[PDB]
Amino acid sequence: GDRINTVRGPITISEAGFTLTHEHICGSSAGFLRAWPEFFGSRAALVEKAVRGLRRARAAGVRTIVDVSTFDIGRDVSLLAEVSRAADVHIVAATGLWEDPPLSMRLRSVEELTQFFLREIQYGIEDTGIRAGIIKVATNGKATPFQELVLRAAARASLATGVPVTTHTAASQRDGEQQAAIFESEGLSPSRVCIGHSDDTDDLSYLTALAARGYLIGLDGIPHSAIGLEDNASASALLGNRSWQTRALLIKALIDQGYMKQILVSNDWLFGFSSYVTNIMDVMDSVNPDGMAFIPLRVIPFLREKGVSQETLAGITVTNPARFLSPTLRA
Amino acid sequence: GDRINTVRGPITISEAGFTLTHEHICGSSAGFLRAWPEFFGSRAALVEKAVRGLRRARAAGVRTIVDVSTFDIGRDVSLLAEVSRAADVHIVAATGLWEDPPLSMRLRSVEELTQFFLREIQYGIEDTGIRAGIIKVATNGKATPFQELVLRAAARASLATGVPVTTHTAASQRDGEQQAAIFESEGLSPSRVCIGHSDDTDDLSYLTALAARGYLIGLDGIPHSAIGLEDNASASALLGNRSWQTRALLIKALIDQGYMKQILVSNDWLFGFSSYVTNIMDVMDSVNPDGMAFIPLRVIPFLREKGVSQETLAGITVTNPARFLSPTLRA
Ligand SMILES: *[C@H]1CC[C@@](C)(CC)CC1
Ligand SMILES: *[C@H]1CC[C@@](C)(CC)CC1
Ligand SMILES: [Zn+2]
Ligand SMILES: [Zn+2]
Ligand SMILES: [Zn+2]
Ligand SMILES: [Zn+2]
Repeated sequence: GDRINTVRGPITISEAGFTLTHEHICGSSAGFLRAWPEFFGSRAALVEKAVRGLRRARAAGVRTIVDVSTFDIGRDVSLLAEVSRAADVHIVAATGLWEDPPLSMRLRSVEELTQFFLREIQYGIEDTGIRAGIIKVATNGKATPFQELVLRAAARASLATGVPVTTHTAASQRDGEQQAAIFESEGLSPSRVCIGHSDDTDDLSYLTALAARGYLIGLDGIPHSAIGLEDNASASALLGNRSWQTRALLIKALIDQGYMKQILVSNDWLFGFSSYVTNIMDVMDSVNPDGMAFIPLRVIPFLREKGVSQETLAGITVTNPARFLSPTLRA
Repeated sequence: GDRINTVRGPITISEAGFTLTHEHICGSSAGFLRAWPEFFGSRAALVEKAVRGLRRARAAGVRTIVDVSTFDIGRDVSLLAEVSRAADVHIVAATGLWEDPPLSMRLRSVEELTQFFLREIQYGIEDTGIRAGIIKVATNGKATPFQELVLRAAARASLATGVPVTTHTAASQRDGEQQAAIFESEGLSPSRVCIGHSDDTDDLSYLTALAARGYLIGLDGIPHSAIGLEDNASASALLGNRSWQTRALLIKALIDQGYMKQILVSNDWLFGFSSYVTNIMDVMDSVNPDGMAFIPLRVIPFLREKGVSQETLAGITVTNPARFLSPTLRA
């Protein structure tokens, strides 16, 4: 309630400022950057690209990003700390598990997983001493048996520490409904949970049913769109064919329904991406050259033109992330 | 043809001596030991157990083990080097991919995979400078599309370097037949390939069909048996219900069919095992307290009693591994 853990140590709530709540320095796999840095050109090339991108985001007003890369996204907190220092942008790191856990995770019990998540929140990630400030989980449709354990362990870790949970969904399958059911069965307050990738759907009944019971709604992929690349099957499968304007208008829709305090907005951008097809990063950068600066440079002015106030947008980009991230059992 | 790469540098062929060709210091997942060492008690506890085990194996006559842990078994070559130094046992490290590759590997092309395997053989693993001396691959039944790429890339890496290939099979599904077909389609000599876990089957037609075309036969799980633990479903699923004597007699069978020069024998032991059920290591150590010393302390005397000569067993445990491991396009 007074401090948020970043990769450079605790910061005060007021220090977080304008915060992107779902981003990645690098979307990869555990051990991969260490074993095959040439996949990204070089580790130094990846660092340089990330620092340039974060510096441009800072110039556009961003002060903090939440890197929601887990163990199995290949989160490298030493890389995050290096990039954070060079760009003067706070980075909050994550624990949890995404959609690609290895056997040594997939075989674990709910108690074992809770110990692992608590390790990364309360003690440190690997031998770095850097502590996670958020817990990331994932489903893609109906939860697998192991994913049910992950969601329950995430709830237990959050209940012990006050650190929030943020989720990956297949939004068009309404995953948030089952995620909410499992979280609530463990006693977790919806005020500690962001149901993410929720801008992947236009179903207002699904989105308002989550918001009505107190969940935060992660509209976190605004620039993801393959409009202009129908020839590219893999880019279309990843990014979808809805426009960024269509995604951004969901922010206005939820404001107009009274949920402005529960909206979290982000780009879900990356500076490297080995867990998808080769050269996807080049395709993505062609779609959105602004990178993580897309939200402040393009989405905020778009919503202002559509009649959203500056005050409301400041509440969504500053006040809501601080309330979400500040450790508490009830926000 | 003059040197084998180990985790402590090149060694001469004569230095390898008595060699176990399929072992693991730790069966885990990429990044896992770094992120959650408490799973093994501690990293220091794992090191200590491995050093004690390898020292007892050395006292029984072992001079070299081939650790066939890949990237996705969580191979940590710095751990291997530490254990090798302390126990005075050479350790050959592996490249390749086993049955649990992450997305950042599963999405790669045959050319990309060949670059990665060549990196670990020709340049070094991670930033350690330690070079792999063998390429490990896997199927469990019919090869997945990606596993076909892995087998082809393994063949290409072996054809460029002379380093051999060793495989994981579902032996009762006769995987070696498809593996051989794919290897031969890339032009790889069977003399550079060991079809492993072949002691998991009693099918002599399958085993002699591989040996007849020149493959080495990996009878590498001799002490794996759950005879005595039918109450334990997970141990029975892993270890099977055939006795170690039944597995060991396949060595004699292949000798009696004229294949003594193509047999490779090992324990497929480990000192930690996070990629299976919790406490499996305790169950395994109860079944086989000799660990990696099981082959020299129990299998060699058993075969001598069954009438196999000391000379023949020395050829299988010293001559065959040296011929297999010494880099060449044709052995
Ligand atoms: C933020 C302020 C409230 C409105 C104008 C809705 C009354 C939305 C923008
Ligand atoms: C090794 C020597 C050859 C035999 C005796 C078969 C003639 C097997 C043991
Ligand atoms: Zn996601
Ligand atoms: Zn993401
Ligand atoms: Zn195997
Ligand atoms: Zn093995």
